[PDB]
Amino acid sequence: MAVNVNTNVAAMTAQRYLTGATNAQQTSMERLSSGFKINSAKDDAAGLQISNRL
Amino acid sequence: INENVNASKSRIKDTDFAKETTALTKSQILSQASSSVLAQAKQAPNAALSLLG
Repeated sequence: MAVNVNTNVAAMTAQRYLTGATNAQQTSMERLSSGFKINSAKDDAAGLQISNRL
Repeated sequence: INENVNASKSRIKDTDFAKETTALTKSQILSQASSSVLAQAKQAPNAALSLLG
């Protein structure tokens, strides 16, 4: 262990979890504005097919 | 024949007020939901700004 200036691993961890939280926030906002849980097949493929057929 | 023709024309052309009012209310609530979502989303660059410094 050492105290460095070139690398900030804690900063990388914070950035990774920040991007994860931002992606979750955008997904939730899209689902809330659209009013549909399934807005693409990546949300649910079989769910998308069933909803489309219904 | 005129009575039956008027009935058929009402079935095709005349609107269903209950279904239309339900659709209008649903559209209104959807508009308010998109309003709230857009107002919340207009603030992410503020989170970007608070990180700068």
